[PDB]
Amino acid sequence: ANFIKPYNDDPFVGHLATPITSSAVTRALLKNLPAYRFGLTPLLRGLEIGLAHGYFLIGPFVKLGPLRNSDIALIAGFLSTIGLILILTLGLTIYGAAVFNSTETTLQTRKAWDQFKGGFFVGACGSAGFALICLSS
Amino acid sequence: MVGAEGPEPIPFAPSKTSKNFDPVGFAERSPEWLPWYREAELKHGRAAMLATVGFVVPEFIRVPGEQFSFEAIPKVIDAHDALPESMIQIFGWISFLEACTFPAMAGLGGKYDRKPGDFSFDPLGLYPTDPEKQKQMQLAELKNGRLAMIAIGGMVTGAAVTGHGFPYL
Amino acid sequence: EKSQSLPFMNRPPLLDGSMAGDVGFDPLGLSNIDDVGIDLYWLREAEIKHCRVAMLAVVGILQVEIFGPAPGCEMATDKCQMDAFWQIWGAHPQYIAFGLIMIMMIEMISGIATTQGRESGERAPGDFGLDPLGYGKGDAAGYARLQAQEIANGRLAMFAAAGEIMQGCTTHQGALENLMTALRDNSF
Amino acid sequence: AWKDENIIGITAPMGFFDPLGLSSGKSDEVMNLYREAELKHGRVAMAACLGWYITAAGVHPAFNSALSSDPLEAAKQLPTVGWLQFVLGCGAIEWLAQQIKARPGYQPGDILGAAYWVDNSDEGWVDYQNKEINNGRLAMVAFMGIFVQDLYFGNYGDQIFRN
Amino acid sequence: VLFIVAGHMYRTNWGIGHSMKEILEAHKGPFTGEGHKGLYEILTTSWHAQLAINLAMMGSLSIIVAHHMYAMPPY
Amino acid sequence: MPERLWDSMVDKTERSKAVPFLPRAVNLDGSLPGDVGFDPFYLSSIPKDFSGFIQPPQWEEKGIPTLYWMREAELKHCRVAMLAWFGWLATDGAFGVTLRFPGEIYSVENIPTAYEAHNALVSQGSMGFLLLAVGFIEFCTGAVLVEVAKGASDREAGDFKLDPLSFLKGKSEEEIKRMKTREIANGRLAMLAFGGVATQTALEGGNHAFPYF
Ligand code: CLA
Ligand code: CLA
Ligand code: CLA
Ligand code: CLA
Ligand code: CLA
Ligand SMILES: CC(=O)O[C@H]1CC(C)(C)C(=C=C/C(C)=C/C=C/C(C)=C/C=C/C=C(C)/C=C/C=C(/C)C(=O)C[C@@]23O[C@]2(C)C[C@@H](O)CC3(C)C)[C@](C)(O)C1
Ligand code: KC1
Ligand code: KC1
Ligand SMILES: CC1=C(/C=C/C(C)=C/C=C/C(C)=C/C=C/C=C(C)/C=C/C=C(C)/C=C/C2=C(C)CCCC2(C)C)C(C)(C)CCC1
Repeated sequence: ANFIKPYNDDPFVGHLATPITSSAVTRALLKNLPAYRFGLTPLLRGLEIGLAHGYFLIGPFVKLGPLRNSDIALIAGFLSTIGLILILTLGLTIYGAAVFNSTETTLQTRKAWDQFKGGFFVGACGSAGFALICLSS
Repeated sequence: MVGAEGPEPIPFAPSKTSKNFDPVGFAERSPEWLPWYREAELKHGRAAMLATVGFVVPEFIRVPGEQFSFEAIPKVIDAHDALPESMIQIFGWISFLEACTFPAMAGLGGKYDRKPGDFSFDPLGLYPTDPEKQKQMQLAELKNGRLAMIAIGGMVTGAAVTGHGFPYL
Repeated sequence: EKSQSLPFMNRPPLLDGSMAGDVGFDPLGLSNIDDVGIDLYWLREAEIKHCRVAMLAVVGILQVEIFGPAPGCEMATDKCQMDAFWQIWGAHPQYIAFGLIMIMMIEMISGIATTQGRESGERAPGDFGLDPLGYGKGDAAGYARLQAQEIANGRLAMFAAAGEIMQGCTTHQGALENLMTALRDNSF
Repeated sequence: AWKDENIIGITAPMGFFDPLGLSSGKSDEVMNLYREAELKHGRVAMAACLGWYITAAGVHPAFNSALSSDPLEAAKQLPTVGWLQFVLGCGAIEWLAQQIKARPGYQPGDILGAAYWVDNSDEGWVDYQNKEINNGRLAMVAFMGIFVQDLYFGNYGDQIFRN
Repeated sequence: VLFIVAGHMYRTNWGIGHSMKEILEAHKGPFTGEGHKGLYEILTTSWHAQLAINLAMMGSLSIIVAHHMYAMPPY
Repeated sequence: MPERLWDSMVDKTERSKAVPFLPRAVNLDGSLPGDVGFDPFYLSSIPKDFSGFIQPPQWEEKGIPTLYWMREAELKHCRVAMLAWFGWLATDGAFGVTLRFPGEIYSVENIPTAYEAHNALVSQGSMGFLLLAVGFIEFCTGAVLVEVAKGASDREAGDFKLDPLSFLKGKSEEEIKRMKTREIANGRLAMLAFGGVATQTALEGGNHAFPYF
């Protein structure tokens, strides 16, 4: 009858409850992603972000980079991934240096964002090195 | 309602009696399907009774056509596959008779007062007037109809395994 | 009240026996049309014009197939008048185009007289005032008989002129020798 | 009992259709598992029919445009690395539907969570829910009858109308 | 024939045919609220709304004419 | 789950007289001449206005009873088939004389049996003229069904005023109903009789000539 209602029963907030924003598929997927899952240390949050993101990011670098058709094609795609991860970790470092000023495990604080970007850098270089193993042998 | 008496013991099950014989329990699981079940039992019963007479009578006498003879078809068991133009005319006129019962099948519950299996078909008037032996006349149709349901499976496989005449070997 | 011609049907309400050939024969209810510039006035003017055109067409065929074409048009020589038209068009096409534009001026004036005669009430349908001998001056019972005789001969000639077109365009012979062909074919 | 608050699927010509009495006496918990089974069988079989009918005559491109004219032999030449992918990929959704199931206002086939917007009290939403389960029930038996005529009778196409 | 047959779709003085207003008000679903209700009153009271549709169609048509005249040359 | 249409079609108190296990149809009252309550598929109880085939329901609000439409269609099927079975046999010489028209298009050397007369005269053109002549009568007599559907006419079904010899001029209503029953009974038999002749000659066994077996 009506699959679009105002969000939070509030007709004047700038948001709608559609089956993209408020479906049970969306509510159950988003609450279990490591950005929003309840029982997670901020080191473990970023570690799951890094393991997801460092794994696929070796993909475009090995198959499309300048050393495509070489015998060092995989280690060139791995080194380009680590260089991209260090750029992204620098972006996380300068974000937390400006946004947060001086309860733990709450992600949007200064002490926890240093845990969050540390876990991202370990997980992203770890899963880029893991895909280095699975693509070679 | 009328078919649940006995004593008539169940063979290969010496403890069970046939009085209120319902081990799966279709009467309590779905009681609204019970007038559909009685209509289906009588239609299975009346078709199997003519199937028993129809399986042993063409063993001796044949209809005077010369595509139904013993030289044409000695066995009754392959007459279904040997006379296809004879089967469509049985299937066609039964299909007409069955299509005129769809508004009776569509009102088998509490729609109108037709009892299941009662097609108001008594031209010779053999239904008794007193009610207490009408039920045993109904019980005689069910017991003879249930027996012919068992028997036509034994008649056909008794002739499919051992190709022989009437009794069997 | 029932129709005279179709006594199982009710009488059509706009037909009341005032017109000449009125016996209530409108089963499709076409006299009740009042929308796309068409009403009972337009259909009666169309009936009367179809009557008079077809009446002249029948004797216009029977004049040439009996006594030949007119002098100046002796180039026809065909009893089939659907084919004899194309021999007059082949040789003297200007007189046919003279008549067809003279009809065009007459018919466009008659189309104005029909729609102005319908909006006003001073013109009967199919009436042009062409009574030069003056049959309409006296004996209104004998004048209504002439109004009915025009309609009765005109409704008959409508079938005859449509037939002589169609059995001239399909047999290529002519009307009177289509008639002799049918007489010898179906004699018993 | 359970059928009084679960009126989806109760459509003409039948009423509540249960000759064998499998719903009689059973709890609402196991009856909700039967609706979860009926909808999941009906939704896989509706997608199985559209998977069968496209690959039988039409648009079997690609897997390099080869491998497929008949749907049952086409389940052989593809690698099993592509099979357990499909097995793990559906099991990711079967895992996510468990999280949708472990929620208070969950209805036994509502993976989308349409009970947030409409309930079974408006007739147009019940009528469209019945259209899914009727076409699911029809595509269940019509997938089995067309699997079995390609397993045994050899033909994978339209044995009723033409080809 | 396809154009003459299509010119007998809409209701006029003889009862048969479709009302465009009743076509539009019937086409509404659970995502779109009232649906196409009120679009008949827009397109019979706003000349600008009709020109919005007719220019977007005649411009799209002229673009279709360009592709179809080079590829299937008609003259 | 909705109220079933079964209840609005049957009487549910009375049984059909011809088929005793079925309930009586709501429109079959025994007033019509051939009425013995025979409607096992309940086609008289169909709530559609069947005069929509002639003039659509969108033209104006009208409605003919289904039993009026069915009897008008039964009587037209009766009277066509009585003439057609007689016309098939008379042009085949079943009554002694092979009745043919005086034209040689219709002679027995041109058209040997009545089996071959349809396709021979669609090609010649006699059947196209019959379709004009029949269609003229059907446009002029079929429009009374619209008049009945509007509630304007009290005409009975199949009840033109065609009694040229006046067999029913001063007769009572039970002898008119007897005479209307003999029309219906001979018509229903001739409909099955035309079904026999048109099918038995169409088999590959043959016998296009009388007695068509
Ligand atoms: C924007 C258009 C475009 C594209 C598609 C490419 C593509 C490419 N460039 Mg080129 N290039 C471009 C513009 C582009 N270039 C421009 C504007 C310049 C400056 C003039 C260059 C200068 C340049 C140089 C000098 C070189 C290239 C090279 C390359 C190749 C590898 C690059 C790489 O490894 O990135 C890595 C890619 C990523 C890290 C991410 C890709 C984006 C991902 C896939 C998006 C995924 C989103 C996902 C689908 C959505 C979510 C899904 C789900 C979760 C919901 C690749 C073919 C290299 C080469 O050797 O060519 C063969 C190379 O040496 N480029
Ligand atoms: C198939 C035809 C048929 C039908 C529709 C019925 C229906 C009925 N019977 Mg009857 N019955 C039958 C055949 C049938 N029977 C036969 C052949 C016999 C002799 C063995 C009996 C002996 C019998 C007795 C003694 C009694 C009944 C009773 C009943 C009524 C009880 C309700 C019920 O349980 O439904 C039954 C539902 C079905 C029959 C359909 C289910 C079919 C199953 C699923 C298939 C398997 C059947 C069988 C085991 C096949 C074995 C072959 C296999 C191993 C290869 C119901 C009207 C009772 C009664 O009349 O109370 C008023 C009663 O007391 N029946
Ligand atoms: C439907 C009427 C009609 C038509 C279309 C024709 C057509 C023809 N006739 Mg025929 N004819 C007709 C009636 C008709 N005739 C009548 C009623 C007679 C007397 C019985 C004849 C006797 C006749 C003879 C003897 C011959 C023809 C010939 C011809 C052909 C050449 C003549 C020509 O083109 O003149 C050109 C047209 C004109 C000179 C003017 C036409 C009349 C004008 C438009 C006035 C009409 C007034 C109207 C009748 C009433 C008033 C209307 C309004 C005020 C209400 C031509 C095909 C000749 C032929 O070639 O045969 C093969 C020939 O020899 N006709
Ligand atoms: C105006 C009326 C009319 C008339 C008289 C004719 C006449 C004819 N047309 Mg034409 N035709 C007409 C209008 C007419 N048509 C129309 C409106 C069209 C369509 C536009 C056609 C289209 C057309 C075509 C395409 C053809 C004809 C043909 C014919 C001829 C065929 C013979 C026939 O069937 O006669 C009609 C037959 C009768 C009326 C039967 C007579 C019935 C008798 C009198 C009844 C008496 C019986 C009695 C009571 C019983 C007792 C006696 C018993 C004891 C012995 C005939 C000359 C054909 C032709 O040209 O042949 C060469 C032909 O091919 N017509
Ligand atoms: C269902 C009725 C019916 C039909 C469809 C036919 C059809 C045919 N007849 Mg047959 N015929 C019939 C009954 C019928 N007949 C009857 C009852 C007799 C008297 C015994 C005949 C005597 C007969 C003979 C002698 C011959 C035919 C022939 C033919 C064939 C060609 C006739 C033709 O086209 O000329 C056109 C016919 C006419 C114009 C006659 C008028 C028809 C009217 C307009 C029909 C409607 C009037 C109706 C009787 C009453 C109206 C009721 C209404 C007002 C409510 C054609 C296949 C011929 C043939 O080819 O044989 C092989 C042939 O020689 N018929
Ligand atoms: C408490 C409990 O459980 O105890 C049990 C114990 C007990 C006693 C065992 C019971 C039982 C189970 C029973 C009685 C099961 C019996 C089942 C039965 C009697 C099943 C045959 C049906 C007839 C047929 C199929 C006829 C076909 C007819 C024909 C003509 C054909 O064969 C087809 C054919 O001509 C064609 C068309 C095509 C050609 O190819 C050729 C052939 C010839 C093939 C109870 C009562 O349930 C209770
Ligand atoms: C509801 C959808 C449905 C349709 C529309 C349908 C139709 C046909 N079936 Mg199928 N059928 C099922 C469902 C359907 N069947 C199911 C659920 C099963 C159990 C798995 C099943 C089993 C078999 C077997 C063993 C055979 C079979 C056949 C036919 C053939 C009969 C025409 C005839 O000959 O009268 C027509 C096309 C025979 C055949 O010849 O297949 C080409 C055959 O041997 N069926
Ligand atoms: C009742 C619903 C219905 C379904 C569910 C269905 C399904 C399929 N049809 Mg069938 N079909 C009709 C109805 C249905 N078809 C109708 C009304 C007609 C006209 C009388 C018709 C005719 C043909 C012809 C000529 C062909 C055909 C095929 C297929 C095949 C592949 C999809 C496709 O391309 O249509 C799938 C199984 C082709 C084929 O069998 O390839 C091996 C083929 O050549 N169909
Ligand atoms: C499901 C789905 C989807 C999605 C997809 C995607 C997006 C995917 C992704 C995925 C991914 C993205 C994956 C990942 C993976 C990863 C991993 C698996 C990793 C691991 C790692 C490791 C294991 C490492 C380790 C280490 C370290 C840490 C350090 C030391 C060394 C080493 C190496 C040992 C879509 C949308 C289509 C829809 C449908 C369904």
